[PDB]
Amino acid sequence: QECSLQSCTQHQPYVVDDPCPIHFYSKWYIRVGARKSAPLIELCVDEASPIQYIDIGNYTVSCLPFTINCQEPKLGSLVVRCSFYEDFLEYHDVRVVLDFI
Amino acid sequence: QECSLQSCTQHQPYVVDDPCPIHFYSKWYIRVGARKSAPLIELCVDESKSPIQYIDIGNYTVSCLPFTINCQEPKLGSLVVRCSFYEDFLEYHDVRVVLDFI
Ligand code: NA
Repeated sequence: QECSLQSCTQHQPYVVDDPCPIHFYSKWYIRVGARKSAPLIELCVDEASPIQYIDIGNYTVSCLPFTINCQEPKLGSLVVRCSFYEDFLEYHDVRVVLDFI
Repeated sequence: QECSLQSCTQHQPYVVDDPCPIHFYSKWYIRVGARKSAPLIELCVDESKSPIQYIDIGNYTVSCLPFTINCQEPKLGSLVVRCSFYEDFLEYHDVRVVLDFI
């Protein structure tokens, strides 16, 4: 149950500081409604993992590095999943929250 | 200790776990728009005349003893607790409280 508080300028691009340990693999998600029993929507799916989610709005500026238009997401919470192994069977989640300058 | 992630059932009262260290005094605030340069609105202070005044239409603050909220993110801004060792709150650190919903 870790939290990552970061600061950026509202409505401007912000390269999100990845709070996963170094050399961990990370996947970025929206947790719908910030409800833990709700779906985790994966962001920045290149193709195909199985479902690609595209955003109507401008939340995502870039997927490399993961860069957002500095704002709190309304659909749910911004969560990063950290895993040492590529299969992601053992992992930990960190929620990312913004203070605005 | 800058962020405190907590879990509750949405739209039901939640006694907020105070994340200040033990023996510290705590005051609860909304930071308007979560903007560091914006006003801090103190909760559980309800004493008057002023051109801008803040009301709680949805009973976001359920109780001030213990500090208990309607389990929700306040739209006006972020929930912040100011922790101070001294009663004068001259030396302090703020902790933002964030909710995951059950
Ligand atoms: Na929320």
